[PDB]
Amino acid sequence: VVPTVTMLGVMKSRLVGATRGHALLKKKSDALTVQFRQILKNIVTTKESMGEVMKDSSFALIEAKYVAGENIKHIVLENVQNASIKVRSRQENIAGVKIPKFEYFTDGETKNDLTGLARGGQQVQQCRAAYVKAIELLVELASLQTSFLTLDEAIKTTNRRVNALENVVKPRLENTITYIKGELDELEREDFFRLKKIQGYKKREIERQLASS
Amino acid sequence: GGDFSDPVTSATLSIVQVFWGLDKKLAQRKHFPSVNWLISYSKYSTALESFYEQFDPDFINIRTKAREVLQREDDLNEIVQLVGKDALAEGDKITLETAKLLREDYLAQNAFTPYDKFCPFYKSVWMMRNIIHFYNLANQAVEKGAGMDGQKITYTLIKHRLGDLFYRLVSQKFEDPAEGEPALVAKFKKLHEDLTAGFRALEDETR
Amino acid sequence: TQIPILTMPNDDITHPTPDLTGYITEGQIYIDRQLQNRQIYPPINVLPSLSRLMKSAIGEGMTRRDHSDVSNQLYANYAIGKDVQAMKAVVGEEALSSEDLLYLEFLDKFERKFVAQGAYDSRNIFQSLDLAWTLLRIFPRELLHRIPGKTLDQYYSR
Repeated sequence: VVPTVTMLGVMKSRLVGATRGHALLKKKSDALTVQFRQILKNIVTTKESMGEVMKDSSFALIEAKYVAGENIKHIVLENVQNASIKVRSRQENIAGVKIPKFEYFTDGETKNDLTGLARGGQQVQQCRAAYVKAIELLVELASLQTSFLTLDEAIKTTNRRVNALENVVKPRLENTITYIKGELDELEREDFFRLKKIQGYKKREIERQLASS
Repeated sequence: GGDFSDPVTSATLSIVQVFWGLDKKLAQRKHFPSVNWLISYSKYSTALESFYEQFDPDFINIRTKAREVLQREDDLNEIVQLVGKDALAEGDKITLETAKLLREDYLAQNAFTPYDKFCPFYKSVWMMRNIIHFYNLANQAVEKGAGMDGQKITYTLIKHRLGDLFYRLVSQKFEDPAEGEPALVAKFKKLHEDLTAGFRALEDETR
Repeated sequence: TQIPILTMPNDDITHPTPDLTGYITEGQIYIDRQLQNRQIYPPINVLPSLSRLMKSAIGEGMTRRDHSDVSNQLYANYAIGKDVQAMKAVVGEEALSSEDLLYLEFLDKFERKFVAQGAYDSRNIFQSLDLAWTLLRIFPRELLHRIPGKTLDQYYSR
């Protein structure tokens, strides 16, 4: 870019703004990383639900098999009284990230039931009780994925600003400072020095001419 | 210090017609010609239009195509320096392709080898025609491949199924002109025909 | 005692006169353009401003005992409030904790009730420190980490 005092001021302002924006983006990325760590911890904690509720559902299934032998299956698939599975979605916002929220049958709205099997009460209390845990796990996984993507984007932007933009601007500021002070200021003194030399030469010539008379 | 704001350079460029500017970065990367294709310029391209026409009608157009490819490569590099190699359009990927080839196989010259000490003009013409033909065939495949996935995303597949012709394109610069003018022109023509047939068949196979 | 008023051209300190007088003196009380735009009549940017030897004025015999403590607490809390406002500009302000809102309201009160002194509202240092304590007492007694012991018990009770 062309070096000038106004250009130097503009470059300094751009560097200051870049530093401020980098700090703000680092803060946002840190907050998003904290939220992602919390979501990962929650998912790890709720992973054990997928084992506990599964064991309970297995026990209920064994009890139902011992009660009525082979389930009807086929047309109605049997094995349950609840869980008319229908899923509804919601969008929450955390640190500017649109974290989805999930609700479904036996874990929210859109649920219905009718009759059931012999142990259908037990099956609902164990096999259909895992529905809430599954919905929570799905919501946690979706939130973790969204947070990971947002954190990756923010970290890429922050790293680019720290490495490329600021280190691009600062050499430009140094070159602009050098071009002005290193050349224009030096030339101004040299021009004036040569002018003073011309004046001194004129005075000396006048004095010598007067003395020769 | 390399700055082109020096009084000598400014006064020279105020009157010189053709200007082969050089970049220190390319010299650092052992490029050798070191001619920065983005800043250099030549006002004499207008006068030599008659010579180009009586030589080859293709060159006047493939030159513009190559210049456009270079400008697009510069813009893409500027974008990817911060966005990242992902999320690039397959057309943009095909543009960066053969732009790498033009950089490392056409503009680059060793200048201390039996092959790159001298280079006849029409040899460079055939090199440019081959590179532009590769670019045009790739973008023709991108335009229509019996589906968007089969049209443009297939560059990775091309990199393998067409790898031999790509290697021959990048290695066609290694042949010394002292090996006989008809020999080199025949080799260039054969390479062009082989690449054309292979890529046309591949674009006409499964799509 | 000198309080020379110096104009810094182009609103920067790199100018030869301010940069030259910086070494000779021992402080800098900047007037900030943005605060003037924000219509705060004394636009003194307190956080950038400092006195290189402000410790001598603070003491027991002179002034009041809690001067240094309240000064440091005000400094730190202002910085925190500015940082929290910057964060709320980008985090949507829904995720801010209770302490973040406390610092936000403290920053607003400090800008609109403390700095914005009237052109003729003469304030003795004692009532100025009373105002400082009024702003400070919003935070819990345990939250004012920078305040030493035996001072919170003295003044935090109001």
